[PDB]
Amino acid sequence: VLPTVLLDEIEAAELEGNDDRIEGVLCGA
Amino acid sequence: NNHSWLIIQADIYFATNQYSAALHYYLQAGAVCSDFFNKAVPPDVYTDQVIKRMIKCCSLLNCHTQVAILCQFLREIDYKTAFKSLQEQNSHDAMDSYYDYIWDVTILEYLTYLHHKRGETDKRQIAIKAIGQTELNASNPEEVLQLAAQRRKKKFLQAMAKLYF
Amino acid sequence: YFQSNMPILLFLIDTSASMNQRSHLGTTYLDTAKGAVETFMKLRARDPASRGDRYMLVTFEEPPYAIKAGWKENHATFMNELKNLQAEGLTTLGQSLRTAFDLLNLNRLVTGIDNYGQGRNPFFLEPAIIITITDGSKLTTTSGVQDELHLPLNSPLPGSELTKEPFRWDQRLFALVLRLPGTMSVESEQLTGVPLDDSAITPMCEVTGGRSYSVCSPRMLNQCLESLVQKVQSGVVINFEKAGPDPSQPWHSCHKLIYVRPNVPIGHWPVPESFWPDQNSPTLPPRTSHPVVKFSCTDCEPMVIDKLPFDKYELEPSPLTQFILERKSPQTCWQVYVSNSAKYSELGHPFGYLKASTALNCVNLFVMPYNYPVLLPLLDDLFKVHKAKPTLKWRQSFESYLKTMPPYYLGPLKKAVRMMGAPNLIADSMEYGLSYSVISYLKKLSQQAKIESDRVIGSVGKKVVQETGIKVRSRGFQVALLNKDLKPQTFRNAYDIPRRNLLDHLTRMRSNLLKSTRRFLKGQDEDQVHSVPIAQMGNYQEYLKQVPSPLRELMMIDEAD
Repeated sequence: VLPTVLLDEIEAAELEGNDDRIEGVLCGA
Repeated sequence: NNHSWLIIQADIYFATNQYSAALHYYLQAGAVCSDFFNKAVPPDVYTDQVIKRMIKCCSLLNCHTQVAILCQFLREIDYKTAFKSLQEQNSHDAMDSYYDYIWDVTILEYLTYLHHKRGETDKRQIAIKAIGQTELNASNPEEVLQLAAQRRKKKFLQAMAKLYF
Repeated sequence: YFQSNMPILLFLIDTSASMNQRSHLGTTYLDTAKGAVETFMKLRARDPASRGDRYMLVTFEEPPYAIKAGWKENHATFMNELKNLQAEGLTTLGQSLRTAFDLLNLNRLVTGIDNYGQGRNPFFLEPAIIITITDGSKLTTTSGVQDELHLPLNSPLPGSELTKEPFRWDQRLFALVLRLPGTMSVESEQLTGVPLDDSAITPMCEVTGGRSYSVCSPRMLNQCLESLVQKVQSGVVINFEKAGPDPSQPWHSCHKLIYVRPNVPIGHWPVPESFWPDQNSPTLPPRTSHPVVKFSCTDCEPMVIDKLPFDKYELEPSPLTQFILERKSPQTCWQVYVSNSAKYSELGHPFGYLKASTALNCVNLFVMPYNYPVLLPLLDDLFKVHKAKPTLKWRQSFESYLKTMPPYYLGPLKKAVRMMGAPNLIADSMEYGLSYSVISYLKKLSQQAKIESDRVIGSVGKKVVQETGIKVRSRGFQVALLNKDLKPQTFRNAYDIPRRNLLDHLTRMRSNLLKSTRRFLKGQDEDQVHSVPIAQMGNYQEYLKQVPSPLRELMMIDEAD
């Protein structure tokens, strides 16, 4: 959830196939 | 010069709802026991009840700053009555000329707030000057504050004596 | 992510009329307070870290005018507002303290720094201290005198119910109570410590993790200001409590501060919540602003694995630190608990420990994962036995640990195990701490907080006119009063000319009108000009710019070099 890892984490969570994990990282981003 | 009988007369006049005479005889009773207020009036004479009755006498006569001053005479200063009376604007006493007899800094803080709230800037500056006396500083030694209170007490009571008799 | 390197210095200057009392210095209490703020900043400026300090000013006035310098108000505005404070109101200490804390907590819900329902993050901090300068005079309202300090609850902030106190984790309240007498005190200038004040502000100060200062001498004033400058630290106040029997004392309960060191503070593990999360709760339980942290004086072993991310927070000096450094056991640690953080256990599982440093100079809190004595052996065996290739028994034990593991730790645990080198250890799923209703409520609170922050920040300018009137009684119409903005344009308005000055000023305006041939047609000379503010009176650096440049050719201050 780092400023330089916010997009990367939310993109890896999107690519993992979890439809709910992206929403958690979206708030942090 | 029997102060007990003077207090009885004052109480009679108070129950009959004639408060100028009641204040007259209460001040006479206080004057007897203190050589015209040159000494402190004994607590057994000016009890909290007698002081409350003089406060009600002053309120009913629309002498509201005198109510504020007399509220300081109690063992526990009655801010409720003092603040309620200072809010009044039909005062029949000298008002700002009586602020010299206030030694409580809380009463003067209220007076400053009240005059600022009403744009009465001259009286506000009088109250602020009254607060700014080093004699009245609340963190002074207790003997200095007691003496300040006592001399203001004597001066106020002699002024009331001249006013009422 | 969060800037803890820009501390907020909120000054709650008492502007009640009781601050017009005069000291032996000949200055008022308010003058002493303004000088105290100026001295505080002069002392603070010696520290190179003082850059980026946010200075704020709140007073005892009503909320529209209480805030003089809030967010997005520059230093010059702060100085101008401080210089012009006037003590003309009532001692509304509780209301002004409430407004000050609301100002501090204005943007907390917008930026999610509180991390509600998702664990308490010591690195999610916006460190502020409120230095309230006042006297010991009794609290007042229009009705009467308040013998005790009570913060009002009316007009609650959106989301204020989520924390059951107005003050927050990273906020401390310090009181500078001026007891300077009007007479030159005969006491010598003793080098003793500053006394705690006995006014109604001292309990609130102590509860917040700060303290009150009683001042009755300029030397004492300097001493308190120096100690206050030393107390500007980035950290969060922890309510440390003792659990179990001894191994009614000062070190049994303490509202100490743990330091958080940036570089942008970095941390992984949150402090546990005081409740077990569930997905069917419509509402989130309220939070204590200082988490009740319980330690067991058992002297356990401080187990650590090599690659784990562990957060270390240095405790400030306190009787608990004195006790730990006096027993002299730097190789052992006291396990640390949060009550009701577990599914069933009242005391809950440990999440960290107090371990004294090697030199026995400081005590540090080591924030571990939840129920770390069970997780850490398993986490070590993951990389030592099968090299992040989990077995059936290990996965079963890990899941069993997960049953006691609160969902708000899932994100930090996922990040930790990922940076060890086992990204695929757990299901990549959203944390189950919060219900949909709770998250929707949180987002609604964020929007409401954004709107309220926008309104409050735009309201600090005091863009209003005082009621310049005398309400005339019958036994509507009012009598006006002089204002600051009605500068007399005596040339442009004939009503501003006094009778005694009528003829000469008539001559002056006549000359100004007719003799303007190849001259200047300005307003009134000697008023619009030569009545400049004193700050701009001798600004020669700015003045020289408006003049054409010349031709090139090749004790502190006295208005120039």
